[PDB]
Amino acid sequence: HVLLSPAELAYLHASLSLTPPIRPDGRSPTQFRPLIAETGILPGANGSARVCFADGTEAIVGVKAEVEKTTGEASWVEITVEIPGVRDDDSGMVFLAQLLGEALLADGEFVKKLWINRRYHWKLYIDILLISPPLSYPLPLLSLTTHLALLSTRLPRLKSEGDEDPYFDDDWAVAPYLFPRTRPPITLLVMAVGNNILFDPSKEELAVADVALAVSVTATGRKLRLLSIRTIDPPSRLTPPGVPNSSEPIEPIEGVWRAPRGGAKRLVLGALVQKVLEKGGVVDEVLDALEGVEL
Amino acid sequence: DRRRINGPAGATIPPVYEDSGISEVKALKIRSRPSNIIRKIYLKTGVTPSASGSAYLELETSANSGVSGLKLSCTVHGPRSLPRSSPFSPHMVVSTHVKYAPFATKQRRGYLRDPTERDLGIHLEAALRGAIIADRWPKSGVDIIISIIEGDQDREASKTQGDEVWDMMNTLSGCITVASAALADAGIDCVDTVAGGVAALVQDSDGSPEIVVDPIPSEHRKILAACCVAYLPMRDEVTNLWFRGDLPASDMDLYTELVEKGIQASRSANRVLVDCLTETV
Amino acid sequence: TRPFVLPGETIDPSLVPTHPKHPLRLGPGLRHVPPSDIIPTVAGQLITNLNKNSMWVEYNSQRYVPTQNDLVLAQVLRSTQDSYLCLITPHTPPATLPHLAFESATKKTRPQLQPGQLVYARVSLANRHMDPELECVNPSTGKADGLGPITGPGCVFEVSLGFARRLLMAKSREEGKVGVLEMLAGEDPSIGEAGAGLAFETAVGRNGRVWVGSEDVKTVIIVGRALQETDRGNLTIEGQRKLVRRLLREMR
Amino acid sequence: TFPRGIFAKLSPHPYLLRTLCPDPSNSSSTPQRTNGRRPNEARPFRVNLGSLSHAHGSALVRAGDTTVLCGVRGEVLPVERIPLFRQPDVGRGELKEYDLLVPNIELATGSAPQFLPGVPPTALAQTLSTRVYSLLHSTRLVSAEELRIWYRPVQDRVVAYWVLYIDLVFLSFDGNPFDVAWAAVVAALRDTKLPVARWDPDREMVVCSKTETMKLTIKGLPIACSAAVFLEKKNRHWILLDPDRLEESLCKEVITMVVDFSDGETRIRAIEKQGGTVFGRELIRSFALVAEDRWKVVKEVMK
Amino acid sequence: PTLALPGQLLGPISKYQPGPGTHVHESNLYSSLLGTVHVTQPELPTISVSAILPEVGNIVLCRVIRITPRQAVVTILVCGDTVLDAEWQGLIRVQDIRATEKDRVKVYESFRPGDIVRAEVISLGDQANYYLSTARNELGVILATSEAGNTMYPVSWREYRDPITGLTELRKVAKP
Amino acid sequence: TTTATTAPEAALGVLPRADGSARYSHAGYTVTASVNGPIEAQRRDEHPYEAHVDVIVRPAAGVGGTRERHLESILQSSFAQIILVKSFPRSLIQIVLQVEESPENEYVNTKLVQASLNFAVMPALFQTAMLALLSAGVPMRATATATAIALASENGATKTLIDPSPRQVELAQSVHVFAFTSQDELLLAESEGDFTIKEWDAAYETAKNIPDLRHFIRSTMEAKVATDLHWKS
Amino acid sequence: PREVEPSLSERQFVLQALQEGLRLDGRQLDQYRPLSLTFGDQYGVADVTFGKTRVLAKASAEVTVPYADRPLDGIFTIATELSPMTSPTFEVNRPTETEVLLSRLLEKTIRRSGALDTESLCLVAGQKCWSIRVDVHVMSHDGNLVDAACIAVVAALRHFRKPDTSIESGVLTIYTPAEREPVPLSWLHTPFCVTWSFFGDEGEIAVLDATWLEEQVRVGSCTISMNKHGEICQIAKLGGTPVEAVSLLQCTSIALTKVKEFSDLVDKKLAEDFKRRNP
Repeated sequence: HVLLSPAELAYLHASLSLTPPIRPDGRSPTQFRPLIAETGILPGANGSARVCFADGTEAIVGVKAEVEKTTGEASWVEITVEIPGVRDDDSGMVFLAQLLGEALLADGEFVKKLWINRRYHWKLYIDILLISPPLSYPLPLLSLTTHLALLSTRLPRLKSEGDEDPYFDDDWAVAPYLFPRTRPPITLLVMAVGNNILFDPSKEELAVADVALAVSVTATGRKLRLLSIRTIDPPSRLTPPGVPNSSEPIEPIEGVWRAPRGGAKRLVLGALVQKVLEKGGVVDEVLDALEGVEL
Repeated sequence: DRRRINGPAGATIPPVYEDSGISEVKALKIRSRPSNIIRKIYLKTGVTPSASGSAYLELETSANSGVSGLKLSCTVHGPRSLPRSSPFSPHMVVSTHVKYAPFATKQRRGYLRDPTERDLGIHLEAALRGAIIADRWPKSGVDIIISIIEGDQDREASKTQGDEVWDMMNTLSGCITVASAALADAGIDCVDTVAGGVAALVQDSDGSPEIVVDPIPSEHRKILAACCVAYLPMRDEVTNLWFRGDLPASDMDLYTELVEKGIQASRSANRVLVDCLTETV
Repeated sequence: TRPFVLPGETIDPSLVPTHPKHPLRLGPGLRHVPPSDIIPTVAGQLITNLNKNSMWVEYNSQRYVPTQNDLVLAQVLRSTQDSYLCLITPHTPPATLPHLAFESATKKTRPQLQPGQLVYARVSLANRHMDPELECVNPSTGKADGLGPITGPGCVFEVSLGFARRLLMAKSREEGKVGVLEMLAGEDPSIGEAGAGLAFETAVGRNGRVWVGSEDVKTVIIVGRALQETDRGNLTIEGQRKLVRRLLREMR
Repeated sequence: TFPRGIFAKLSPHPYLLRTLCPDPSNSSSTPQRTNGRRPNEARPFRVNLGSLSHAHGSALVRAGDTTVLCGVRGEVLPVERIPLFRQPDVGRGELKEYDLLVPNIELATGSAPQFLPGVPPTALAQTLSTRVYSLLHSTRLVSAEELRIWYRPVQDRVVAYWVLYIDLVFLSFDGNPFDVAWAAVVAALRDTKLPVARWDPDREMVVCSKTETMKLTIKGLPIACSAAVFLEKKNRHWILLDPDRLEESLCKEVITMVVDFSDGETRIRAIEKQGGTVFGRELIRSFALVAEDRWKVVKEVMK
Repeated sequence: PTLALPGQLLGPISKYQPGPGTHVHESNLYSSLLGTVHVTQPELPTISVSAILPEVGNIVLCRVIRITPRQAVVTILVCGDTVLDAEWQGLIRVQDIRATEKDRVKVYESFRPGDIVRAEVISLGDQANYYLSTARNELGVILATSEAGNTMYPVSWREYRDPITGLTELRKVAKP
Repeated sequence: TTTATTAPEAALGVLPRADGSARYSHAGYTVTASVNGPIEAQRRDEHPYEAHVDVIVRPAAGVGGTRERHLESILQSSFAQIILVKSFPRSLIQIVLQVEESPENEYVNTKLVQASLNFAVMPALFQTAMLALLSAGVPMRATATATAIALASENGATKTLIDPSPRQVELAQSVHVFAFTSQDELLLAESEGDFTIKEWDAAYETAKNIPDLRHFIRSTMEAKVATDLHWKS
Repeated sequence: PREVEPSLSERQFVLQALQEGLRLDGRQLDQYRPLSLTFGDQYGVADVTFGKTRVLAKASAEVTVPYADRPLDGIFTIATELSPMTSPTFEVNRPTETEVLLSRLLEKTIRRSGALDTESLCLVAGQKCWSIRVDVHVMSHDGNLVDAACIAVVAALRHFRKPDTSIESGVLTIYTPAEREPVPLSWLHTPFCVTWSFFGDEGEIAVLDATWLEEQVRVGSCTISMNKHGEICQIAKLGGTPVEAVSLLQCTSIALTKVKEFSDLVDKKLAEDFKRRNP
């Protein structure tokens, strides 16, 4: 997806390989980039949110809740991911669409919320638009927008009982929140180079990742609950090889890039998820920043 | 479609059972297999000589002889010239195609290809690409095609069994194992054999949950979480980790155990994989 | 009259011309086999010319098959680092026109043709294997011999290949029976409403494209309609006169 | 000349011609293909019915390297969902009017090099599907009488029809697809055991027993035999039964012959010659005997 | 005769030198293939595994599929007397056909589609093609079939002759 | 045009833009075929030795399903045996066949997606394609003519129906399609239904020795060539 | 493959001739090619020829279960897949910008014109509805397919006859032609397409029926669909060089005249065919 030169990649890998990871941004490994977001961006949508990164990418999510004829729980919710310029069937788009759905349907509590009555259920439509061209891996931003959107989602209050077809007050200000203030799941693209664990990686950083995980978490530091982990195929594997100065290389030559040839060391996987779930960690930082957005 | 003999205009209904007696349904399946023992893997190599390398994998549904469940046919196609629309790639391009057999399709007539088929491709692609040496064969591509001949549970029936995701993890574990068998058969430079292990945290009683290797959701009253792992025992590396389930961060130990047993399942599966490959040559 | 033959109907050796001095020069529509049998490949009428010990099947068809030394009105499609690709026929594989295939052409003095530029060129090379090559020079002399890019104001009109051959044969009106050009030029007397003849220059590709140019739009349209309508109509020479009489009234 | 392996890859047709023509120098040599199989020798069938657990019927048919897995899954089609439906008197018939048989062939990607994902798609899958479909109906293999689902209160009505989705997947393709594919279809249909279904007026839907099953009354046993002509072009021509993938690439002319011998008299249910003119009336008349022999041997496999 | 699995340990890099079918990892040498181990034992002993790609300098046999006045595009079939399970396109540029008078030689006079050429790989090429040179006595057309479809024989280095039709044809004969 | 007329009716150059074309109608079936002379083959089918022949069949109504894909293969294989494909190594030959009319089966409601082989239409398609190829002047080894025989059985006798309507085909005990080359060789032999080899051979005779399609092809082609070579004199 | 282009000599001349008010066909700028409309022996077959442009169109009705866009509604569809017969440039199963617009303009014309009584089509609600499919076959493409196709489509649909049907005791009986005489498809008003083309660099030259060669030279076009009574069913000047609104109003004003004679022809031609059916 992303394109970089081997010599450019070799510098990035070496810099992040140092004991204190010297990220190209100068950012701390625990530190996210600045976040700009909006809620209720689209009127007439039960929940909507916009998010734009310092990277320039932006995404908009809108939530439509429609009463449908069915404590009861079924995967009524459907997620759509509109990426500009894709064939509507690409690997990345469908993988993301399933991944975000996996997070919400992971506990199944979320399905329960959308249960108007035993006879009728709220079929929830989540439409995710990547406003910007896919300059970098959208997953982090899309997840944060979905988190913000669901938080902003309000559900029509039910004047009618359940056995009769449901009837709802019409005031959006009367309608109570979905996920009223468990939280909607956040998901962090976590990356590893050597023993260093990196969060919110830039496309340049992610291009040299030895390991990349999409970790979905929620809260009820905060009382975190792990929901899913998926291994993002390190884009580093698809990069060109480095050419040493004047066949199988016997030695890891300094400054010569070489795609990570194996899998993730077993311990690193524990380290990547351990650091995600540590109390007061990145998840708390993300939720603190996210929950500070007006709703 | 133009390319297939369309069935009847009306939407056909899958058979719905009479369900005459509730009593007849009686007891719920209980896992007799020890918590640390995988299903009996049947693995064969060279099943499609036309391909550069191939393998076939089949599992007993509930460790019962003759009761076959998952069935996977894999045909690695050997490094071959890349299409000329994208005629160059510095690294060998691993391409994974996974398709449920029409017999195994969720719908006998389907408007849309299962998202599940695309998803399994990405997981398997990530798992195998880690285990395959791309540097060896620049300017070339290798295509791993998995045909999911049969699922461990009928697709339309799986909808009733809590969640298809658990079945998908079982399917992915098989895909990793069979694909590795095919890759070894095809003589594709691989860092290590990769086998697909899967493990689950389950709670079939009011007592504390157990960690169970190679689960099937029907055998358990509640799967709290599960993990699928493409693992390289000679490297002690994981090329594709997949986990799902609500686990409190306080239960980080359980997750760690869940992954470890999932890796243990991968080692167990790899045992069959090496045995099949050893006897193949 | 000439015998009509369907494909595969082996020519009887009695009909076959035999000349000890010259090997039989088979033309279009005939195929030789080692057994020394001559088999027609297309439906048509067998033609024999004992003066040349030559024999071929006469037939009419649209899609032109490039043949060496033919004169064709190719249209440039693109320019490569050294040659201009030209499409002799609309879906035929593009021919190659070397950049220096024009009279007095050099890397400095080469004519700068453009995509879609019409060019009248000879088929330099043609094989069943390789794509055809074009030329505007006569390589033995370097002169254009009337070939080269078509610069004048005009238009191109498609015609059947058989009709194109009728125009290109020297005795076009007497043998080819195509008097339309003479009638419109005023060379055929007693046409009526002659108007002293129109003024135009026409170049006829073996590929069935005939470029006709004139400063007068009406002239180009009229001659274009005349050639196309006499071709599609298979009109007799008197039918041609009736045609141009009708056209020249519409031209008014 | 070249090492035999190299000679097989480049100039395959001369290489086969050499095997198919016993060399003049050796009396001992006999006509034989690159497979070692004789021109008049077909590949041995292997049939493993019940291969797919979910399918109402199934067969895994192996013919040399070619490997077809056929799965027959029956689904119920309510008459209220059938345009053109009429209560039978007890048109093209129910099978064709309602499309109760839905065969589809999957030349599974990678089953052979020509079906690689990057290679352009070919119509072979469609042609086989219709070849099976028409042969499936013309042979009258399955009777709509079996697929009807009745109410019969205690005013009889047909409430739905069983729809047989006869899906085939070529796990391995080594040429001669139709013979294997048709054998799998027949083998699977013979194995098909649909659940006994009935109309539930209280639920107003068709319901099926969890244990009782009714087997299809497949009538006859049409067995497909195929061959291809290899030409030295004295225009010597060799008839190759069960053409291997490689042999199909070299033999432009192919013949397919579907015969049924359950009456003890060969009955030709279908013929499909194409691609050449070697197969005149004489060879086709001769081939009917070859197909009958193929029927006899296959009959012993599809017990 | 020792069978090795993918990822099986072969030994430390200090004892062996990685050969085909092997890969290094943390100063240790492993087998990347399922196959038998072999040690060259020539510096350190090279170790390899045997269960293929064209390479510069290799002699390949290929089939001509299309010819252009500039280059003839061939399909590579055999590399070093080894048939290739998958095929690669190669280009024989007009410069690369003949050892001398490279300006005078023409593709049409050298090879035509369908015949089999034995060529030497000159370079891994841009895009999808290799670049092969037949400009050597041992290189050129091996099997040729006339326009009439008969299998020809090399009458002289310049041309092939037909045994049935008798006609000659100009092609780049391989001298042996 | 209609089924009752014994005489085949054909035209050539029906479609002007096409390289060659022909509109042929017989026994109630009308098909219009356009042939494009060797042209640029899409790299997919650029065979190194011979021209690729690409037959395309379009039904009168509905989208071309699997049925047509079979007809295209049937005609593609046969015509590739007729055309001198060796003469245009890398070129392509388009043969688009458009079924303009077939006898409407009054006893069945319209079904467009039907996937069964329709032997009924094979002869009309083959003849029109043959005429179009002759019109296009594509070099060929020989002409070819196709005929359809339906072996209906009535009472105790078997009845041969020549060029039957599709209604007759479905009522027929068996149906046969023979395509004989001008050399009297057999080119296609597609057949279906239960029949003994004796019955097939009997039908082979009926289709081969009989409207004289060989004459019809020659006569119509003679008229076309005589018309456009009238100038020759 | 990509469409073949005229030589810049042809492009310049055609533009030059139009500036003179002359066309290579000898027709005026506001004149159509000779229109020939032929009806096939089978009901619903119509064969329109605009000079060298021929468009065969066949209507068909099959009772089908209603789902998706018309779950209980009864649905009329148009299929106009172009084929190499149209031109080698076109490829099977490969829609093109020409085909997509052609289909889009036809379906909008027939549907938005309200010509068909969709309520009449549904035999049963949510179970069985008549589906009226009209297949358009462009036998020869010499420009103005959108116009030739529209006449063929409406001619076919007006010529087409449904199988008769009857509801008895709630039982839907659909009668084959042998059982009952097919009933003509009800048809309120007939829309007709007119496709102007604009050539001047400012779009100041408007041509009524473009030859294929002209269509390659034109800088814009504007399809207009109208009833005989002047109701415009659609207008589609989908971009291209802009044209002064006065010109478009002139184009529509002229188009109504051409539509009236098209309507008269189809009515006359249907009457002529009707007498062949019932002398």
